[PDB]
Amino acid sequence: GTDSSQGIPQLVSNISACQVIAEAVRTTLGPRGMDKLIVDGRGKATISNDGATILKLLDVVHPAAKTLVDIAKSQDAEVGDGTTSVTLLAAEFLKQVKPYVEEGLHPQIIIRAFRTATQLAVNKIKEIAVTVKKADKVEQRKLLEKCAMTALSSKLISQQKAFFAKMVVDAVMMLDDLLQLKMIGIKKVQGGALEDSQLVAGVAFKKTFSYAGFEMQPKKYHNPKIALLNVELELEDYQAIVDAEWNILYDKLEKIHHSGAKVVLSKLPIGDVATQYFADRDMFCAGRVPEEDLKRTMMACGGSIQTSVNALSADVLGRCQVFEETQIGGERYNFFTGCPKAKTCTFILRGGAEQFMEETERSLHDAIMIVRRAIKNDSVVAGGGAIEMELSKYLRDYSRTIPGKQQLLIGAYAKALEIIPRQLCDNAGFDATNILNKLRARHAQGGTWYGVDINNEDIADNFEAFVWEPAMVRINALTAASEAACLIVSVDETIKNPRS
Amino acid sequence: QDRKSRLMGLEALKSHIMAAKAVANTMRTSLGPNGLDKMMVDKDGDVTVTNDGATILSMMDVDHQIAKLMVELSKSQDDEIGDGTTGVVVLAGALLEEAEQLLDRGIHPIRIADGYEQAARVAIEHLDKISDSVLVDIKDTEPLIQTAKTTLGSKVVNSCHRQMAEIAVNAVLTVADMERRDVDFELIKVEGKVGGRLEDTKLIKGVIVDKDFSHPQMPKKVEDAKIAILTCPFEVEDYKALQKYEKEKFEEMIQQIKETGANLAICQWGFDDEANHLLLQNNLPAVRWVGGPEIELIAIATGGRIVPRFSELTAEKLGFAGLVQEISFGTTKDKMLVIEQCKNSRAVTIFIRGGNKMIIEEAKRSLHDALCVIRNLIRDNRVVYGGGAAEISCALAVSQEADKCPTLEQYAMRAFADALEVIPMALSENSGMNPIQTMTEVRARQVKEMNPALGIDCLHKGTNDMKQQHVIETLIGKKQQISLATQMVRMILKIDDIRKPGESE
Amino acid sequence: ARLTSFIGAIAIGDLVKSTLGPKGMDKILLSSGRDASLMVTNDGATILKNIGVDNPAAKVLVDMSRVQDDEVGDGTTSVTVLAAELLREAESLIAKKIHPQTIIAGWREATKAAREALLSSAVDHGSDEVKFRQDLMNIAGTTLSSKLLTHHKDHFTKLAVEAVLRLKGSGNLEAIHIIKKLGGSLADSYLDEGFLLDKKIGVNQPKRIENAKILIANTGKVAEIEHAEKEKMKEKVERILKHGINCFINRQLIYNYPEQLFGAAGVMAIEHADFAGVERLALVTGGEIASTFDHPELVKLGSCKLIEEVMIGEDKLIHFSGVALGEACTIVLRGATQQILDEAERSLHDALCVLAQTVKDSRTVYGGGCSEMLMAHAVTQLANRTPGKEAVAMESYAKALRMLPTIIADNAGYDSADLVAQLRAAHSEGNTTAGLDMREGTIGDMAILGITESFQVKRQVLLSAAEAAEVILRVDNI
Ligand SMILES: Nc1ncnc2c1ncn2[C@@H]1O[C@H](COP(=O)(O)OP(=O)(O)O)[C@@H](O)[C@H]1O
Ligand SMILES: Nc1ncnc2c1ncn2[C@@H]1O[C@H](COP(=O)(O)OP(=O)(O)O)[C@@H](O)[C@H]1O
Ligand SMILES: Nc1ncnc2c1ncn2[C@@H]1O[C@H](COP(=O)(O)OP(=O)(O)O)[C@@H](O)[C@H]1O
Repeated sequence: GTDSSQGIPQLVSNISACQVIAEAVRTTLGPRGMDKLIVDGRGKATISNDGATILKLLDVVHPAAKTLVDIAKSQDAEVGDGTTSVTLLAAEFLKQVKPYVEEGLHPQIIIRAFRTATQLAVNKIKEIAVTVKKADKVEQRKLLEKCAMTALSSKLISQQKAFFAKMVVDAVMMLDDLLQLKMIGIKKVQGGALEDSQLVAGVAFKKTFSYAGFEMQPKKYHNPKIALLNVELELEDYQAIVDAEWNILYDKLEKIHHSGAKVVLSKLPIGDVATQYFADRDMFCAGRVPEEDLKRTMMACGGSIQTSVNALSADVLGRCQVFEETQIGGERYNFFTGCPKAKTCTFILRGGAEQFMEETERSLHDAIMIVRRAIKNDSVVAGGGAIEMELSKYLRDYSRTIPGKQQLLIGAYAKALEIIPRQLCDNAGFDATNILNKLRARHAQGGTWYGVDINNEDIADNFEAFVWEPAMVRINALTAASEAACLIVSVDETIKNPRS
Repeated sequence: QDRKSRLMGLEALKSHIMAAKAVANTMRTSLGPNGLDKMMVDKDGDVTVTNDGATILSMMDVDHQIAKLMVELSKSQDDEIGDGTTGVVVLAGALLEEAEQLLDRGIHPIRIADGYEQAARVAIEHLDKISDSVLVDIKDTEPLIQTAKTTLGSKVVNSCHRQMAEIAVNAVLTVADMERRDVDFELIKVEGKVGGRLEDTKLIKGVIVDKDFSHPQMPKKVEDAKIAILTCPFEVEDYKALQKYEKEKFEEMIQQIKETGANLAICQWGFDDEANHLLLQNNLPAVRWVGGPEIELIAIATGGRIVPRFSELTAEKLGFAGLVQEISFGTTKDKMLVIEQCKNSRAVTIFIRGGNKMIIEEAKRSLHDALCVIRNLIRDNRVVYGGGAAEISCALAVSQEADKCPTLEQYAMRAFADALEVIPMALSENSGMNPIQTMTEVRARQVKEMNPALGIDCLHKGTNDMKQQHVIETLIGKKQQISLATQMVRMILKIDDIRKPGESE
Repeated sequence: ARLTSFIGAIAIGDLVKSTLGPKGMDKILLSSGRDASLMVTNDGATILKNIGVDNPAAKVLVDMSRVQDDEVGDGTTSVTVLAAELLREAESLIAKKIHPQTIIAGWREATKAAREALLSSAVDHGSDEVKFRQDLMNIAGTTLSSKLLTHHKDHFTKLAVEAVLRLKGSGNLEAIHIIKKLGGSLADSYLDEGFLLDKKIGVNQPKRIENAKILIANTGKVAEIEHAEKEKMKEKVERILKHGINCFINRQLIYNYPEQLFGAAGVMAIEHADFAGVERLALVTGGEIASTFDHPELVKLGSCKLIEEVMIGEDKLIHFSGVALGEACTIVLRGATQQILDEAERSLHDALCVLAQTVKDSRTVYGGGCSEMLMAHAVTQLANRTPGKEAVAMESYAKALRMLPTIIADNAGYDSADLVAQLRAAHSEGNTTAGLDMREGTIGDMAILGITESFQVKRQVLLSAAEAAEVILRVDNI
């Protein structure tokens, strides 16, 4: 290595390692940041924008890198919004405190200063956060959607964004049971336009050769339940094997009426070449289904599971509201909507251009995340690196008051808090220093809610720009970043035990 | 001995642009009707020569991830339409190679990408403006002949090009649906037979199976409509007992088939030739040892369905036949199986008997892209005069728009104009004439004259106006090509780093 | 990847270059020392069939040469060397930054002029008009150059002239068979009408038969099943006993036990004869080819008139005289070495082919490079007339055409820079009737020498060479 020993050299090495790990996610901050390509070995290159996804698939081997990655992952798991912010902020803390380490500032002093600065910042945030929840968000939701379309302002979808926002929040309000991203899934269909994109309260899966066998199913059927079969469906002792095969083929039809299942599911291949053979069965079938569809059906409709060839149960045709099978873009898609627990909403990604999957999955997902997070909490603060500037100014003003070692460290903490708006305006591509200088001036003298505008590349009052972020999530992110920095600083040795 | 594996953002962009200009500028020479074709050789045992850019990029193997990305989505575009892949690739390469200098100027890639999108929108509206499309191309059997000259003018197939043009117009007529305007996989107009000549690819709307005969003495010409398909398998005196059991099983094909009505019920697996002669005396032909996936092909001659099982066989779902004809399918080889007696095939496929392989691929790809342009013509009868004239008009338009534009969008659209100008230079260079002189002259002529069809005459004909030369391209194809190229340059500019697990520092 | 492919094609052409003309150098067919003692052949066509080729462009050129070989006549060496010259000129022109498309266009419009010039000077022979034989003599001799069977060449030419009235209907070539043994001289050629397979019963079988209907066999406590199969086989041979046939192809192996029964039944067991003789019997006599014999009973049999087995010249010289058609003219020589077999086979095949297209297309032009110089003069005249950069293209085409007989001159050991130049300068005045003769090593009027080449094969050579050169030139990468 390079000076991994007691005290200062190992702390320097750990700080450098944290800088390296943060550099891998440095440029993905912001709603329109850069994007990364990761190849997973065999040749399935992965392309993604969100920082947490990038961190989850890294190959960290360094102990400091690992003990920052675990903090990032824990932050992501606890709250899904804001992961690349905590890692970047913690790395900035470490890099700003590093030039004070080799001068002999004992790291315990840095720990104490960081903890008191974080406590001060969390206290200060509470005097600035403003409650907006009651101000016409559940009823008279115009404010909700007015905050919602910000993820799609000043883009090609500017005219139609109101429709999608209002309709997705309509879906959200009727499903207000702590919605999740996995169980609210969208599906892409080839062809069509963007204006007519619609949301089915269920699933939307195309029927392929091995997916569904029989067509023209009884859509207007008011009790369709899934039957999970686990045996094949499609078709000296040289004649004994023929007899056994024919007997098995005949027995495969014992579930037509004895079991009594309208829709049957299997994990084995289904042959559409024998559609007329399945037309004799005259019922819908499912095969090679994805796990997402399976889970959505189970927690929505409640299909039964069968193991034996003649597995008979009372849940084969239980109570589910409606069955839907409508062609989408010239292709028939399976919709298992109409369920007693239909807490599902699959969105039809209609569109002629096929390459818009990244655009829609980066836009609508962020929009619904913002809507859900605004709904959950009551009080918010101005975003776009606005609260960070206020915290930096307050901490810089407070640091000059205290005498002693902690003054320089709190000043360095305040300086390190500036990296979020700097990185935002850097990823936006505009001159960062000018934006930062204007922001610092107008923010120290004029007001306390000015951040960075990504559209016109100028300072703006993000409060009236309706860029809301919950106070609690920001407080938690700041606390996690500071604690990760403290944990890195407090470590000065590693023990290997390589082989014996 | 001090190699480093760090890839910073700007050098990463430089590397990606180098890779793109490597995958581009390689198939650039293939652009145009007289472009230099690429001889593709398999890494193990195959060699081929072709000029289609989509084909050469699909066969070619690329190491860099950027190249893999671009080629796989070009495959996707080829699946979508199948035309303009060369234009897309060369245009994206042009954009990247001339935006490298914008990057060197210090512009952030996001600014370049957004400016390129704005320029693409300007180009789209401008090309939609100057469309002189004809809307009568529905009952246009005679104009359809000159529609496909450009896509077949690269070879000497012009001797019998009118015959295949009539074949194509008949094919589009027999599937002409005003509701959906689409062709499916089962309706594929593809079958390659070795041996023959140009005119041997003639109009036959039937089912083609190159299997063997029931019996050398069996009369090949049959007209009875009781055709059928079955999957009849071959599945110490015990050997004699087994033979007798198999004969008794096949007795249902001899005796217990009259009440069912399956005379021409061909088989698939091993069989005893004695019972074949017995059925020959009984006048029930049955072809033995037929292929696997031919069950649907022979059961679609009248638009019916597939019935390969024993009990599923019904009179209403018997074998199907196309149309009675008595011509020797094999001049030197034995005759091909006649399955054409009864009714027109909804999954219509036209016989092809070309004498050269490369002739086979060129003919089938010409038929495919001719169908593609027609399926666009019926869904949207909008066409524009290409040949670089449209590109020149778009470049001038976007250069005009750069006069009233904000800063980095101004530089981006100025870059976009020069990038669009690449298509005329590529066409002229492939034509052998001066790559830059001719494009500049035609640009000056097109700014002097309001005519937007003044392109580059790569066939060395009289004038630069392709209205007389019938060089025509649809609005949808060009729109998709330019939009996809812009999407490519945007998304490749977005990428700033590539990380691979398994580092080897 | 243009330079490497061009050099590969040039090397392929140069490898066969020295074998052009009836003075070509010999080559050694070497390989790993396991079976590479010594094989030598003057003809370059067989050299290409045994070349280890790596460059795919060279693979295309070799495949084109094979197409020329199995197409009418023998011109493969000429086609290959002409293509090599054309690509060498193309490389030279690319060196002076001339785009390949312009070169290809110029080459096309020069090839058309050369072809029409070749059409212009075509002269119709009298063997199909007034029944001359000396023209047939010359056309047989020129294609049989660099060979030694000039003693019984009269028999060859007799089969040549007798083909037009009997042995062909529209140019049939499958009715003639060639077979020979080891040990003999140049005085061994004779007319036969069948293969050389002898009876296997013994000496009591009569030499003459009544009538032959020839077809192909089908086959050759498990003891009970074997005995049942034996009983079925005896039933089959009893059924063929009443067939009344006297000749029968036995494709599959038959041991003695049914062999004696075949002999006693009058059915000769021809033990797996070569399918060439079976095909000859099929088209001349009328013996069809099938898979099984049980189904044919009385209508699906063969058709023949008379077949006899005799021994002549200490060898099994069976003469299948008296078949239905008198077109099965078979030449039976007696060679000395292994190379005699293939050499005579290919020589007679090519000569018979070129005779077939002469009797199909009777127009012809003088050989010996005078026609080459004529086409070169025509394309040079064309080049001086039209402007544009294709002038270099047609003049390079002319240069290749001029260099084509220069190789012939060099392979004879004569000079090449004077008599070729002399021929070129004369050809403006000493026109197509002039030519080049290797017998004396000078320029003489080629018509009196009489050595002429059939027009069809020459036009095929020109077209194939131009097409292959254009195809290889059109490739630029990979
Ligand atoms: N429209 C916007 N204007 C200004 N800032 C924004 C906007 N959208 C997002 N941001 C900023 O992006 C930051 C979060 O982005 P990022 O960390 O990339 O996503 P996540 O928080 O899901 O990891 C927030 O601090 C917020 O200030
Ligand atoms: N006769 C012609 N005159 C001028 N330009 C032509 C002519 N034929 C084809 N082109 C040009 O060649 C380009 C490639 O056409 P095409 O082969 O249809 O696409 P691709 O090369 O992608 O398959 C087109 O942009 C068209 O402008
Ligand atoms: N005796 C001869 N006199 C003049 N020219 C001859 C003679 N023999 C052969 N040639 C010339 O040689 C050329 C063919 O030579 P070669 O390639 O060895 O034979 P092939 O074409 O059968 O392979 C012909 O163009 C012919 O003009």
